[PDB]
Amino acid sequence: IIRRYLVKQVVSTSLVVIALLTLIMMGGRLIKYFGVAAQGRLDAGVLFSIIGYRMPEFLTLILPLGFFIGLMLVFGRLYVDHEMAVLNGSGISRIRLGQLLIPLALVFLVIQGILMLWMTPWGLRQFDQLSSSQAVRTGFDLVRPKEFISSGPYTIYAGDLSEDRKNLKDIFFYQDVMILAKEATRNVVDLIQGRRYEIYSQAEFQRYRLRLKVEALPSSKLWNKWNDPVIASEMGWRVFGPFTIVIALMMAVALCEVSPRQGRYYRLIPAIFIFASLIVLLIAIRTRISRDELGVWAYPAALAVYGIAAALFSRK
Amino acid sequence: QTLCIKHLAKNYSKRWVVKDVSFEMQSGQIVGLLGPNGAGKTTSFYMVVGLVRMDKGEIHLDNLDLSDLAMHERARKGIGYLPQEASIFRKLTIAENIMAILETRKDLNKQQRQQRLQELLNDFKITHIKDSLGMSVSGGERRRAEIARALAADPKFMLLDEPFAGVDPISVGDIKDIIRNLKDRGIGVLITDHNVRETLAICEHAYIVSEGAVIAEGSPQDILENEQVRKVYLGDDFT
Amino acid sequence: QTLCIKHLAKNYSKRWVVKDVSFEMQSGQIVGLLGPNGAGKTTSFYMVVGLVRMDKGEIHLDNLDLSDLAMHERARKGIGYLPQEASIFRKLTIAENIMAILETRKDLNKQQRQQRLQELLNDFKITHIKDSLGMSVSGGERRRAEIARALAADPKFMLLDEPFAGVDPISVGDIKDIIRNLKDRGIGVLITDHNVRETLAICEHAYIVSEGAVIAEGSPQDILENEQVRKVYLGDDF
Amino acid sequence: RRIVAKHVTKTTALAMLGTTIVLVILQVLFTYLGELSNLKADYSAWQAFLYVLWGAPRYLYEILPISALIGAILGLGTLASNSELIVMRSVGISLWRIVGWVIRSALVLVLLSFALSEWVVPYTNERANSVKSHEVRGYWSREGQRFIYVDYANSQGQLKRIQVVDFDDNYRLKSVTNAEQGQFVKDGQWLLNHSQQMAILANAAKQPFSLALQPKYVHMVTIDPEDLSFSQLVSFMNYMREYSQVPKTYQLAFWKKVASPFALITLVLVACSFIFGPLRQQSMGFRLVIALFIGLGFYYLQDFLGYASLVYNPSPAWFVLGPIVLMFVAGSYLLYRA
Repeated sequence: IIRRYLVKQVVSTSLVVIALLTLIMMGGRLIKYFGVAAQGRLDAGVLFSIIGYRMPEFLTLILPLGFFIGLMLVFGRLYVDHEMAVLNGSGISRIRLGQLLIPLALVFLVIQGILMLWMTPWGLRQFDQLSSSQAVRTGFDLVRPKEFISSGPYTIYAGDLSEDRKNLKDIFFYQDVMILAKEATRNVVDLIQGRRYEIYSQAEFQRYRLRLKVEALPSSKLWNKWNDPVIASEMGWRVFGPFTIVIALMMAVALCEVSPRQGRYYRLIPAIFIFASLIVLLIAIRTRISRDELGVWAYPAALAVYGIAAALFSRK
Repeated sequence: QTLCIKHLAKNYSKRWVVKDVSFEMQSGQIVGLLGPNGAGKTTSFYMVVGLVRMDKGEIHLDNLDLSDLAMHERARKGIGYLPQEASIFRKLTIAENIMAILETRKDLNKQQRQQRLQELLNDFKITHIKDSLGMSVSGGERRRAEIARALAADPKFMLLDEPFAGVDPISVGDIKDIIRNLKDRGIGVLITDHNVRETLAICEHAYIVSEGAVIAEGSPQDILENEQVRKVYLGDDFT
Repeated sequence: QTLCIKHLAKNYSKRWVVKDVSFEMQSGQIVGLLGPNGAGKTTSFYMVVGLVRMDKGEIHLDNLDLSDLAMHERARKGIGYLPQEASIFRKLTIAENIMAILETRKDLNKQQRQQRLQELLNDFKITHIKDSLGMSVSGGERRRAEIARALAADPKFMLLDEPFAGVDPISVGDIKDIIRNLKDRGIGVLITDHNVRETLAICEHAYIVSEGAVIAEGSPQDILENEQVRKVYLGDDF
Repeated sequence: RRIVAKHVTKTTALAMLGTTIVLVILQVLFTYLGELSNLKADYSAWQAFLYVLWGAPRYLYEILPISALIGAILGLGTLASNSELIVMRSVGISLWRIVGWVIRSALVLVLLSFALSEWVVPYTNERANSVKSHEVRGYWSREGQRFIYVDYANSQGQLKRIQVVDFDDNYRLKSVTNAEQGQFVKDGQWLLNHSQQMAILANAAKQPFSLALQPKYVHMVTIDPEDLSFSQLVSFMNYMREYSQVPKTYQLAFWKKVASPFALITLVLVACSFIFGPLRQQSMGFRLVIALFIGLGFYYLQDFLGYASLVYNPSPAWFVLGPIVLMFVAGSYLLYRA
């Protein structure tokens, strides 16, 4: 009954924290993308597919962070409302409570293993091909109102811009051909009430038509080729990466002891930085292994250090 | 069985809150750990429970050292703890509250665990409210459920923290009956409490902890007749 | 001065914790607002102070309606509040704690403000700690400095919250003497307290609130010999 | 009243300064970790450390709003959890008076933000750029009915490959003049050599004509409008308006700069109202977590509505001063609920 109580509490609070962290972390990215889309450097209609294809990447970080934050929230709540003094006072240690959640940690480890091995590479492949499709925009696509845009041999001006990136106004185009049009609708663009000049040829018109990664490879191709340092680094990241859930469990068990007066949230900020130290160390380890400087063994090395530290701190 | 506490000590901010507190409590005996507020009775009580780490001394249970044991390691030796604040599992049913501790017992099977749960609910008159959540019960019912839950662990010594706290004179008698039942159940009870007048009404051996040290011991009549206690804690007029 | 309070009522989670609590007070009179825990004594006390917003009821102070005023607006009318918890300004000295409220007074100039911080310190025997920080004094001295600080605002009614809370039987007489001195100073006192044994020993008119309504009133002798109170709160033996 | 005023102001000011120091150190470290991935032969770890160290004033300027919010939260939470704000009310000190005392502390951070933006950030940013990477090329600009293009422009008054195109109200060509080198002597006229003009054909060894380009603002065209100081931004917007149309990305930057002290004050007021209201009796950790959530929400909302102001018709004033006014109203209402 105590295991079910803890599992339900941790699952509920961890899902709440995962939803909050997802909302925050990819709301920041979505706002940044909309900012890029504000100058026309990215289609406004694809910035939702970008977030959809980067769901596994952000979830790869959120799931360990969400599990860790939810674990410390549950254990800190148990400490604050004196449910731990009656669990310890009945013979159930805090380590024993941490061991009762090993099945839940294994379930989260399986979920994040799926994320690391299948969903993250697939989402990154899709996002990379989409971004490569979005990197070819040039000319009238990058125009901004009341400004000069230079893209290769083209110089472009727009006096006004609609809410959507169509129906240009007060258009000035430079090559050498000079084209000035009152209106232009969109590269295939129909210019309305415009004048064309050549640098001396003048041709007025009423209408005119102007016609100016290893992080995403499937694990099937990465299971072998351990010799290549980049391939080895990525494959070790996908293999030893999911085991941050177990470290997030034995670290949340260690750093959750909080007083009723201090609060349920007292120890979250100091310990989120301790977990971020592990994640940053793993990213730095990945970068160095990609340069044939550290070797694949550095992943279990860091994982085993933070643990033997979390285990020693929980057993003092 | 006897719980022997000897030469407790503990310093906070380089100030010796507790200095040489030593008392003995037997099974089936109600012992009250009283004294002036903030004079070291609460810290001594917590060192006995295990909330705060001991600095000097030793706590024994029939030539069995418990000074080095943690809170949970003492709990399997026969020491229980009842926090003053609401310590019921808020989102767990009262029957589930008692059963969560009954399932940790290694000497009971399901057929015996269910019978023990039914008996515990019946003895504390909470069988009618056994299907409600812990956070949706009255204060008296919640405290009865917590005492029933603590008995599910089968403790040999009970360390009650502030039992007559926020209790009307109508319910102080019910708490007296509960503590007397714990005594009659073969469980020694250690009581620390600010409500000295009602604490002295059930305990047959009270220890007065003043200035971090025990200054008195014996029956409540002896404590009341004591000049040292009446000079520092109880005052000239007290009954 | 009379603090008439009529038909207080407050609801929490669609449950009316207080239902028609009404009591009156006079200046220089100790009134104890007692009752079972959670029966509406704390909530009614807070609605008198102003911490808890009033759903229903009227508070008068010499035909001056304080029902719609805020906590600070009532305090400017002469209502004082002393929290149960430690409410001293931790980083200010005791003399600075008392002067911090004496500077709020508008009828006192710089010449006489020192006079009061001299008389307020001497009256409560906290002169020896006038240079010590409020966070580094004993519980009794801190409580005396808090009461002296509260009196610096010149209140007409001092609403004491749990005055005999965590107070040893040796020092309960000191709190009783402080409250009696407050009464002799022309200040009415409202006391809500779990410790009814001593609260009924200084109050000259006690109100018992049970189930959110006043179930008895009168002198402590009448309160003790009250069948409803005897059955609900005090118990047969007391 | 002075002693209570000094107590509240000093407590909240110390909390704001401590949060400022902590957040500045944390952002310096975080950016250094991010900057550690770009090291190369000519960009060593020491160079990337100096780059993030010179950017510290900019990080401070960006932190001051959220630093003030969290500082007010912590300073007033220390007072409230110690039951000091309850006894300030018990003697006759209003909620708005305490809010004004906290705003007194927030005014120090507002003045610090002003000083940084005016005199520190525009210099340390230039220092950071010079440290990292070590005049505008292909400068295209319009002056009313004339379009001028210069390949190389210098802050001392030097031009290379000048090209000016004139037009009519009906947009008809008059002369497309080209030059090789140019010099600045007075406003509205530039001396140049190899002066070749069309006529709707002419040439001249040396002759000056009217053009409104000024060397003072030539080094600002490369700088993003957000990075420009207030004086630089106002001068550049005035220069552009007197001769062309100011881009909306400059109006947005002007409105985010003129509304930063008001955003800071409103954020502090919201923090005070939360302390007196919803965040009363909560733990300090929960108060800090909620302060971080409010800071992130405000930063995201202001960034999004700045981005939304560049794509929608209404002026950026609505999108910038909108959230500030709404949050001020919400905080004032929460203060009315006491």
